[PDB]
Amino acid sequence: ARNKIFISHAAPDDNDFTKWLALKLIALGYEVWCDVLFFWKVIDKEIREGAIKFLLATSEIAIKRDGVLKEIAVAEKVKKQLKDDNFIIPLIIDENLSYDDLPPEIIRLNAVDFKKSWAVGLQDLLKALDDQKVEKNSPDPDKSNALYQQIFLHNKGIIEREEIYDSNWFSILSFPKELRFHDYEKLMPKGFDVRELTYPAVRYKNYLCTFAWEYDFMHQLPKTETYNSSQTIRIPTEEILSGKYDSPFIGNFECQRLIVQLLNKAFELRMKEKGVREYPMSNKMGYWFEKGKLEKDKFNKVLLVGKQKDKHWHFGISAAGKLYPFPVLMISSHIFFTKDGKELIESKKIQHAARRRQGKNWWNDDWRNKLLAFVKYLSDDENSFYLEVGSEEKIYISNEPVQFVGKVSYNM
Amino acid sequence: MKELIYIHEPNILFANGQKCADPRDGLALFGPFTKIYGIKSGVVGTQYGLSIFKNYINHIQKPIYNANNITRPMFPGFEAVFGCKWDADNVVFKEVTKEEIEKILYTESNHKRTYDLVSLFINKIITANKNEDEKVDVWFLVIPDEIYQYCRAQFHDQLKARLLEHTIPTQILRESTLAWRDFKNKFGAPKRDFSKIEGHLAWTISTAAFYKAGGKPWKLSDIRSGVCYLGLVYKQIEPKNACCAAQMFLDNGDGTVFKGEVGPWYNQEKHEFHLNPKEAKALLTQALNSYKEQNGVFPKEIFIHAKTKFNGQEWNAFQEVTPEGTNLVGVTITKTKPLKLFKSEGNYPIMRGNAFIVNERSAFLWTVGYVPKTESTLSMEVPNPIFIEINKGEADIEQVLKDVLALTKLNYNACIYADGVPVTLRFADKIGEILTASTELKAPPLAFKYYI
RNA sequence: UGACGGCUCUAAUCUAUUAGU
DNA sequence: ACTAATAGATTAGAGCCGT
Ligand SMILES: [Mg+2]
Repeated sequence: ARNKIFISHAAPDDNDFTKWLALKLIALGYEVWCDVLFFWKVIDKEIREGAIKFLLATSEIAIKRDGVLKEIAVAEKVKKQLKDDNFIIPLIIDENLSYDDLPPEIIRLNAVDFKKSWAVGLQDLLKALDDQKVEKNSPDPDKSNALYQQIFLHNKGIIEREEIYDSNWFSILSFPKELRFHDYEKLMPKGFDVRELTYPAVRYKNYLCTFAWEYDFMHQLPKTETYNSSQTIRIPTEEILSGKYDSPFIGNFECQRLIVQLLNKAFELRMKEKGVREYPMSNKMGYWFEKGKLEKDKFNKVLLVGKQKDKHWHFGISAAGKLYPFPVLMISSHIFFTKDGKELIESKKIQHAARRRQGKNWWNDDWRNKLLAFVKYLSDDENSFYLEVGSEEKIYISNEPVQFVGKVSYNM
Repeated sequence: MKELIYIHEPNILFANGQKCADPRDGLALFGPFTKIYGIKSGVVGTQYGLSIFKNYINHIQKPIYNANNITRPMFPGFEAVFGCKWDADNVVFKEVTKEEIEKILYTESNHKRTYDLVSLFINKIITANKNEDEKVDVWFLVIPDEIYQYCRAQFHDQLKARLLEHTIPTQILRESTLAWRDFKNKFGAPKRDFSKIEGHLAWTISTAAFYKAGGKPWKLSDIRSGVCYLGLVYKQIEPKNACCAAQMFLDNGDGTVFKGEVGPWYNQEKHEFHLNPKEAKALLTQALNSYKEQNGVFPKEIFIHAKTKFNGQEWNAFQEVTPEGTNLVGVTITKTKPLKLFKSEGNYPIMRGNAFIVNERSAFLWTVGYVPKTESTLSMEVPNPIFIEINKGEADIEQVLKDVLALTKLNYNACIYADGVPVTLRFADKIGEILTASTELKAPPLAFKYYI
């Protein structure tokens, strides 16, 4: 039997109204038939046998739409056979539609007003439906729930394919197998900075902890020639990496702290020989390319130094190596700005403002490509790059970041 | 090859207990969990401000269509969503003259300037509440731009703070927001363009007004029963810190109750962002007693979370005041270590809800990502995930992730898809910003309606 | 302060170690 | 005991732009 309420309207524009109203009517127990909710033969079929009401979402375009007037024309025809004057109900929604441009098949009828607020119109619509004794089922949120999801709460679906995510963690490929604690307390002249040594080294207790050997420090550390190379404490790094090493001389936490300090100092030092221009941050160290150092100021077909209006933007990175969860080199992306590609703008506010605007242009792929290309410049061999910590002691960094795979994806 | 586990989106209850994942869709389709009869407006502004407010209310009476209707859902209209009436003609208007604002602004003392600017509005609000028989549910303060830019010991913080003893829900609306079209930065275009996001603005303002007027737009249900999700925030006073607590739990009727649990807990210490044992014991006794009075029995778990890590002494105090049969879980949520995941091939960020498990005691959770529901990612740039560390106690690192993700979905101050940080922490932050903006209160109200 | 988010700039604490008071 | 330095750590804030 005819127990369905046909809803007609413009296909590309009136979707929002009809979707809300159809879902609203479905939630109330009615049986609604909307093309968006759910071919011309089929459309006519319902209006000719299945439809019990013909609600016309009337607007300044729904009355100029050739396909809608055809649905009206068949609706006028069906209305006559049913001997029901109350078959077509003109829901007027458009603000500027004012009862003088209505098509002649609807002008003779009284609309249901939705121009001022949808809620009263739905209140008006329901009143007309009950006044006309349109049957309706129970508003059970079960089969109705199905339509709701089929419409929106099924769209929530999460495509279950596998994706690969490129992070900004670069693992440390290798460490020296042994950590050495030298003794130059009697050999360390007063006022000398441990940071000025050619190799990274930290003054822990009455010792000097570094990954270099004793004679590695000779020009920087004088009297080390006379120093007995047996005045040093040896500690397997892997033991401390596992946390096993925990002697009263030094704890595992402190030893890993010193390892991190050596890593950061070594990264800072290598950047000096890597030929990258440094820009100081508040609490970290940024590195970027002086204009002209790269070929055509770009690498790996990815532009790393460019121009923004009167200023030159320079992609920059800052490295902080961490041992947790596992030894990696956390790299962070930055943008540095110069006047003519030579010297840095000395206003932090101006630099921040320039970056905030430049950030709009770049995207996910834009940041990934720039980061990966900038890291690949650091590469010494084919698949990594080494950081100097001793004369013959190297630490190897993968030039590719760690890949993370996920079981979840979107339409993209 | 590193494996990322996925945490699915939780569902939030709506009218008749129906579930959805987006407030902007769940409300527009189903309606609020609890319906109010209507909202009596209250306006403290100029004639210009009153005209703007009435224009905006009548504007949100009609449906609001934003440019990208597909990605951000449109606004049906206030009564069409919430089911109550919000008319612009029921305004108990209290006029503020630009001249009295001008004489206030000319005072040399900046602290006295801001105190007097707060005092004008709050005293007019108090006068109307005690004199006008017209019941006002929410007082909407249409402030001009001169207040916002000249006055900068904050106007908003003190204004919300100095009304706490009277318990008056308030909503500040800068006239730049309501009249954004007629507020241009001399170029001929609006200072901030709401054109493509007008519908979302209507959503946010209407949701804030509905919440502050006694309505509950939506409630949560995808959280473990018997657990009191409790959040601490520390705020600086210059050398004192100020702890504020917010608690969320399921009741006997299985209804989530989200309420603040704040008591004064001031600590002056060299070692900052830590509580003395007395303050911690007070904190926990207050929360446990609140749960006891709401539900009768004691919680089966006290899921304490914070942006900082707990030391030994305060945890021992926590355990000492805790009864038997109740477990304590202290979780630290940090958002500082940059772990930016770039998708290999594509142009849209990692999906929200992905989680990287470090180990049995830590994880990374992407509470900000790309949500297919709106097709609009919550982050313009690459989203930094939150580091969830089970500092103390025993817990399942995936259960904690899903619990935090659930707690990220109760921001009533904005009708966004979900919050980047758990809501209890953000609302406790707001409380701390407000409760520390005036004199100490004997008993601050425990309803967020007065704060947000 | 309708909001959210990224970022930038400061600041302190904690811990270790040495120096000094 | 207390100050200074070198760190990394852990937290605050202030703010400034984007949408
Ligand atoms: Mg608010």
